[PDB]
Amino acid sequence: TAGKQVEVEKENETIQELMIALQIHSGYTNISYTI
Amino acid sequence: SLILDDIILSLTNANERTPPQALKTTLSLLYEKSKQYGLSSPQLQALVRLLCETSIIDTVTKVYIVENCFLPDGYLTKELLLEIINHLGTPTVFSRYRIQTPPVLQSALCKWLVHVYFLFPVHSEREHNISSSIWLHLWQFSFLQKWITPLVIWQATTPVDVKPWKLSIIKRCAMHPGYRDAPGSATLILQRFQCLVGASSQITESIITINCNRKTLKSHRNLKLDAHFLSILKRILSRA
Amino acid sequence: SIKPLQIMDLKHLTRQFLNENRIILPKQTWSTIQEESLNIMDFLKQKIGTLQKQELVDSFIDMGIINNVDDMFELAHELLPLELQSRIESYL
Amino acid sequence: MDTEALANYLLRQLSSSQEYNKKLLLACGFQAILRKILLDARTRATAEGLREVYPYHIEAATQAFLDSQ
Amino acid sequence: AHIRTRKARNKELWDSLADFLKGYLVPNLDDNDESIDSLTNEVMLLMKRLIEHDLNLTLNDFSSKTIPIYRLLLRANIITVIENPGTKYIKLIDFNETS
Repeated sequence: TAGKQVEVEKENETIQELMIALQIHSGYTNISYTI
Repeated sequence: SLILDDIILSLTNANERTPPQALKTTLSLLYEKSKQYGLSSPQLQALVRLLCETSIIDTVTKVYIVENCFLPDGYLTKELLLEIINHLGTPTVFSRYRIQTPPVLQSALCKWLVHVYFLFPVHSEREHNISSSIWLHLWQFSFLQKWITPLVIWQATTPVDVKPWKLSIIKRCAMHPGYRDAPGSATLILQRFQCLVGASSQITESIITINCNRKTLKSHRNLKLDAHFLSILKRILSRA
Repeated sequence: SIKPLQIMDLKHLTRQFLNENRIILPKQTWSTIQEESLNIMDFLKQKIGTLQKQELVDSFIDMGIINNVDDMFELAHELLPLELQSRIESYL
Repeated sequence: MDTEALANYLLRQLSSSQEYNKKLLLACGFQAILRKILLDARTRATAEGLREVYPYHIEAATQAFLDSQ
Repeated sequence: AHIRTRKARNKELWDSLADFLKGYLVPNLDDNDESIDSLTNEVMLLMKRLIEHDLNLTLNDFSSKTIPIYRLLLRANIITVIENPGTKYIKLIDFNETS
């Protein structure tokens, strides 16, 4: 289904927002912009 | 100019054991030529990281260097905000071995970023999404709120930026005891979301749940911005 | 001497807690909590004036506030700002 | 007033890193008792079927606290 | 034609998350006396549990080895913890919703 490409786009979004929060609140010091 | 690198590269080698009058020379030499040629963005990156990792400069003189010599000669680099970002926060159970940087120095770095907001570089939109959430997360550090909230606000441009999960983060923090100013800073961010996406029931009723005297909000909306610093900066940016 | 603690300060330390439940305090109840904020502070000022490392929260379990130290962190999370939370975490 | 503010308030009427943290722990203890008391109060104000916590509920609950605990 | 760059991006986030766990987050746990891959899998499982919004995930799913993780999510304010049993379920806040 071409609507389940709208689902990987949504887990694409949460992994991204998840890492930012792990990195910041675990004192990571190599925070960048990953593709 | 090239002089501002033997300067900067020297401070890098300084430590305990250096003739402290040798130091004060190099600092004054820094205060001097920074006001003249201004600071080249890669130099500025090397400066800010020594400012956040070395012990051999009084912290209140660190603040002074940010308040009187952080004068960029153009647009800021993205690798520069990452260098600042990677030095903000609190020591955590995964990060106890970390060199952590005095909070006052931290917030002063932020206040400085507010002054040079117009020099921020262009972000790809994926990059803008990231940057928008970092500052919101950072916003929660009680001692960065005063100066983060302008950055989280000014980055709020399209109604894509304002989403529900950012709202509770904000609402949690406003209502949260153990924060003093957060209701002021929070309503602000909210009003900018209101002023941006339009109606949205969630936002408008959040603002109600946070009652602010209508006069802390007027002490929060107006910032003093140190005109002397932007004076010197306009001069630098004019020249080359 | 500022022994009676400000009403507006109470109405802030707790306004989230009240909203998060059912609690509707008129201004009259607010005064009542103020004078009681004294005898409740009165209580533990003689409870243990000894400031101990280990039994500090062990004292707190005895009071029926918590069951363990995990509960104390859940309290830190809801009463302290972010950066103190990371601190207290290592203290436990 | 915030929670750290409440910490120094408490200790000033009575009295280095490890002792700072306990001061904070103590400030959470005050609000923990205090909200136990307001929650006790709400239940006996809802026992009687009322909209609203009335003052007696408060001094009931506060002594209902210091007696048992 | 625009679909296999996002599925491309999707693996490059999964292994980025993985590489960050194996690389930084789990080593700074340093529990299980030295079981960095025995623990990474514990933790990796937990994150895909969170990311896929497994509703069966509860506080008891955290070993006393991995409980800081839980505390880290708690601090970051990016999970909701809710209890008929006296047990407590954990889900990620919603990052995709737009209303």
